[PDB]
Amino acid sequence: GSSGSSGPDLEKRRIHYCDYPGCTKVYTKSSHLKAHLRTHTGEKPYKCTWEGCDWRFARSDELTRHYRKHTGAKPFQCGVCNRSFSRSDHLALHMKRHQN
Ligand SMILES: [Zn+2]
Ligand SMILES: [Zn+2]
Ligand SMILES: [Zn+2]
Repeated sequence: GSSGSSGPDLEKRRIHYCDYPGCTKVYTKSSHLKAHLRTHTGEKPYKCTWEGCDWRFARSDELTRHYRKHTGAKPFQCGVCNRSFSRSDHLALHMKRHQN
């Protein structure tokens, strides 16, 4: 068992469903789908070294810009301490510290 041999296949025109979790994209083509999957398969070495943030990017520039959001404005800011937070729940629960 050393030799080998492979080959494609064909069948009626059916609806193909992306074998990816969450994804809701479909296509009635085997060629178009493969091209789409390319998006799911890749690599994201660049990681946001921010507190709380656990996202990642592929392009260096992409990240840089994203980071700006942290080094700028925040969708969550306290009143008393006037601090900034990434998550909402944290802010709500945080208040406790202020009050009794
Ligand atoms: Zn997909
Ligand atoms: Zn981030
Ligand atoms: Zn506060």
